Amino acid sequence: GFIMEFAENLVLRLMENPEERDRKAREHIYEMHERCKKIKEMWALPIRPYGFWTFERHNAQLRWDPQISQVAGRRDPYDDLLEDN
Amino acid sequence: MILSVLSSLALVSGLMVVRAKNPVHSVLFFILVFCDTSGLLLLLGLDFFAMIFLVVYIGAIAVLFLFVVMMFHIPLLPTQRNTTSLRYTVYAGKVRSWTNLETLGNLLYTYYFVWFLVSSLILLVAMIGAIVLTMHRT
Repeated sequence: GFIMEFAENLVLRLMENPEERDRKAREHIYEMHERCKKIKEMWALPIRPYGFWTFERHNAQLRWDPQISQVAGRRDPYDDLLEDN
Repeated sequence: MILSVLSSLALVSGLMVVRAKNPVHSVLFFILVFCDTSGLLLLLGLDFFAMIFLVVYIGAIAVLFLFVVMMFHIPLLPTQRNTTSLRYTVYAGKVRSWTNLETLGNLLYTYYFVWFLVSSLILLVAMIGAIVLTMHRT
């Protein structure tokens, strides 16, 4: 053929779907705003959590001392006296 | 009254340590400071530390300093009318009563044994450092 009859549909192939572009734009806005709200919530967390000491890793002694309160140097004076019988 | 005079003499010796005229007398008063301090610890009831203070402070550190100096030249109110008779003694626990040494050694080498090895590493650092710096050997 001639030049323009091919350059026309060439440019038309080069250009994209606008419906896809609009859908992607509204989508991206939706999830970006949702993620923005999520990050805003995340930044509100205090440095020290409400539980803190309640956490099992932050006790480390309520389940260690009971198995140590029997060794010498930690016993209540009234433990060795009546342990004989 | 034994505590007051001892503390005062220790304070005077410590004051004269920093305003001394020559290093020899400074070290001499430095020794007396630890002597009084060990006496004070002895009054406190810790005989072991009171004598380690002689063994280490005025046994090795004071000797080291002297060697270097030789060359290179709410409270309760004092009313106690009815408190010396209100002492309740729990006889349980007096039987099999450990000293300041057995109690310390019970848990120094067994439970808190990492810090003991850290102190060993500190001693090794000191031993190595005293050699690397000062070996002229000419």
